[PDB]
Amino acid sequence: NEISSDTLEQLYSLAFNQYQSGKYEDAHKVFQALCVLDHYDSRFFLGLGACRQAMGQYDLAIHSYEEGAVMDIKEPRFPFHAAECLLQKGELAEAESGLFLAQELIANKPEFKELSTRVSSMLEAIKLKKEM
Amino acid sequence: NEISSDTLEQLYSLAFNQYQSGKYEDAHKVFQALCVLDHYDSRFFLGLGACRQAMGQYDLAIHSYEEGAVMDIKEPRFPFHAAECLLQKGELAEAESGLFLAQELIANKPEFKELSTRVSSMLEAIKLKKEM
Repeated sequence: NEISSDTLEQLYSLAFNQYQSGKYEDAHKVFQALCVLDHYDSRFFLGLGACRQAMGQYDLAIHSYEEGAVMDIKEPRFPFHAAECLLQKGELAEAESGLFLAQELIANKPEFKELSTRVSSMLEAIKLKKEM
Repeated sequence: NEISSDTLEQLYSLAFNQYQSGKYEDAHKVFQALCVLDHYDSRFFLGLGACRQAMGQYDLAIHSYEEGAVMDIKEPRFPFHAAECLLQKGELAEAESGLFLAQELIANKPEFKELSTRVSSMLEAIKLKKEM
């Protein structure tokens, strides 16, 4: 853990850029390594989960999002992205609960205004198909 | 690649220690990340391969040993450890060829005297069972 400096930031910035560049397998390797250097840092679990989600590895994505939630139970993005994966698994009920949670974690905070619209929209999709 | 300093050494030293400590899954994560920072460094492929071998992931070990050999065709340890994995797969002929190669790569260099004895011994095992 502490044999390393804030190089974690350099590595994190690298893995971040790789994810943006579509190199998900490489970003994944770096994020996974960061999860070792500091397994209490939810940024790394959020990133790792995103890489797995980007490669359509949904179960693994949900696993990472769950680990990271433990490290930050106030963070809306964990239940949110996990809900996205659950939708891809065709599990709408599980997804809706996650979306309800993210929605409650967001609590009308302006900083998540865009994330909220997406949550309201995904709920409305589930809601429309569910209500017949 | 070059967004990083010789921190590669700090990470390498960490992954090395983890392997010694029996934390192969963690060492694996770090080594794999190093293989990204500098995919021309055979030290990382040798280490990664060792982690996979240590977890009995033999096919993956052989894959890493092959990648690293490309980066260092003079290194005896690549054909050597790959031969060890091939023995665990029960493929003695493939293992013997690798051992012959490592033996030729060593070329009676004193620095590999211990590795050589092990090669001579593994060959003698194969040789005894093969000669009936």
